[PDB]
Amino acid sequence: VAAKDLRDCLLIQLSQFDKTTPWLEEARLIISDHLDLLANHDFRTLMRVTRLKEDVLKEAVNLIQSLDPRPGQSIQTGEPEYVIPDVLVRKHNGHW
Amino acid sequence: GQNMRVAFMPWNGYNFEDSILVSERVVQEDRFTTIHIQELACVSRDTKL
Amino acid sequence: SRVTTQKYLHSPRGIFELKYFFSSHVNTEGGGEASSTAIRALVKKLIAAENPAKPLSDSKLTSLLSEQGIMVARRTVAKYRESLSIPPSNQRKQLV
DNA sequence: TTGTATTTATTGCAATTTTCGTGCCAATTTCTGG
DNA sequence: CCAGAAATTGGCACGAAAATTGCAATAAATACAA
Repeated sequence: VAAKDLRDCLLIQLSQFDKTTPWLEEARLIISDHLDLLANHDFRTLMRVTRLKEDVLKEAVNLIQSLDPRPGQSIQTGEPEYVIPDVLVRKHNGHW
Repeated sequence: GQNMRVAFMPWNGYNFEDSILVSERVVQEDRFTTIHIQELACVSRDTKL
Repeated sequence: SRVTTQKYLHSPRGIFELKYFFSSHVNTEGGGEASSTAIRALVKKLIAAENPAKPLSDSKLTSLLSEQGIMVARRTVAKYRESLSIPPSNQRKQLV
């Protein structure tokens, strides 16, 4: 919460994980350095720059997508807003 | 109700002023176990969006 | 034009604005017209049922639409997709 | 019986502006074969 | 694997078509007094 942007929020959430996580470092590298081209869905230049494989890059991407993008939505407050219709159309005995 | 074997006597102050002393076998045999059923509702409405 | 302004109609499907029922059209095959709302629904359905490995581009979507009879141009399909807030083909692919 | 004042009925035209589909084309994205 | 091409995407334009908006004081039916 109270994060400046998405990269800061993801780094904050990733800094609470223990070092025993299998793919923590790769996800941290991707989030810190190359996030714009991850949003661009490159998945190929990301391989070149990060020097990873498909079976590892996919795991890092899944770990990133397992994070929470909006921390402040845990406490949801509000109400949906409705309208009063002006005319009603229904089905009576086989017609409208 | 249920048929209970009962004795009328004071027992160490545990039936003081209308208190009741119950055996553990009564609980083990589920003689006064009851089922309670509760209903919960979820309503899906139509909004502007 | 004046009557149908900001007045809502309630139907078993939902609440509409009574001007949601006025739309443009494109030529179909043989003869007739196809509404833009129907074409938008068809585009959304076709995109929602694509292969995640290779998303459908606008040319492929136009070719798929031009089997049911509709004659919609590539630029019009791109405009409909943008109106639906759907990213282009290269931004819908996934590593799976 | 007839000219006259009162109460209804009138809810459209004609401008002007907005939106439409689709073509042209420069700038990106992917593919391929040497 | 490296150019070069082939493909994709979206900004701008065009003429038609559609939608919006400003009008400002009338005509006939009807009850009524001469």
